[PDB]
Amino acid sequence: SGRSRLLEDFRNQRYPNLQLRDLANHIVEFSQDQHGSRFIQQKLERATAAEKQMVFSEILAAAYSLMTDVFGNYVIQKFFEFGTPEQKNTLGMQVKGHVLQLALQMYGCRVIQKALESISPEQQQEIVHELDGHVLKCVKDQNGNHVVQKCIECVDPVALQFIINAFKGQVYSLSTHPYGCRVIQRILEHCTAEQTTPILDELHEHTEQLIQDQYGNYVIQHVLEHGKQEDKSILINSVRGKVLVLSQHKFASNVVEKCVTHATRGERTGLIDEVCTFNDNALHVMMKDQYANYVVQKMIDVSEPTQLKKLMTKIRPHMAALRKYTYGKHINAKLEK
RNA sequence: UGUACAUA
Repeated sequence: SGRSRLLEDFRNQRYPNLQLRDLANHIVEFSQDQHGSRFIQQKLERATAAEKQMVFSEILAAAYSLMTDVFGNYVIQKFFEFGTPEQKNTLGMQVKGHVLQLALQMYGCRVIQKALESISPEQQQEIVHELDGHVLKCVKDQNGNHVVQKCIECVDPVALQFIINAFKGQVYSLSTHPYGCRVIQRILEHCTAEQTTPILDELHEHTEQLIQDQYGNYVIQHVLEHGKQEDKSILINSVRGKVLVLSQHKFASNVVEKCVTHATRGERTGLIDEVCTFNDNALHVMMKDQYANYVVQKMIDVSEPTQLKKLMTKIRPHMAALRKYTYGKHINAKLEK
């Protein structure tokens, strides 16, 4: 069966001045339609509390089905953003008992995220309690991980301890997971020092593997860009002596750049001198490499003058030849700009 | 000249 006459006429531009009240008895049908849903979304704000209640009445009967609908989920979200406190509370009761199922659903997870941004701390903690015992399942889920991230962003850290507890012994597995690595970073941004300490401790049991992992390299870079000095120095200690090799790696080259950027003055001198203070060809190998040439350029940018002079002494003899090299030519281009 | 992060 197909679209009602009213919906089809609306879609064919037959009612260019249509209003919400004209949709009586067809609100759910419009909400399940791409264009009908956009119409409701656009009209809900600027509408009168009386208009919203007729809309709210019809969706409420079908609230759960709309939360998981490709087009209806936006209408539910619109009531979390523009509804009265009572409407928001009534929607919370429709979510109650279904948080996990919605969090794992590709459209339901959008409703849960919007709710978390839109409701009181008390109402947030009702939602979070339903994820206790299902943390790892949600974190490793393509929809659920976004709900867990949003909880960490928006909810009092005290109520998040169950996530920290569930992550014990799982930090390497999650930091190397396409979805888990996102949640680890949210934890490092938003959780308390007592919560991040066991995460960081466990992280540091796996530094060398994480640095060269497809997803773990982002977690390591996060700590270098945002973490405490003590943790940055631990990380830098897994890179010293390894600059040449790691700079040639697609993933780890980015870690090397963050090490030289966020190091202390002395650590940065140590890492840069490793590849230019000895009489070896490390810097030349790096300049010609598809990834390490970016590391050389970063070292040029962050080097204090003493180290810049040392780099330039290694570079200058190769300048004329570098212009023909696929990646090396970018060193010459930088220095000739 | 270089890697993740989702709806019409």
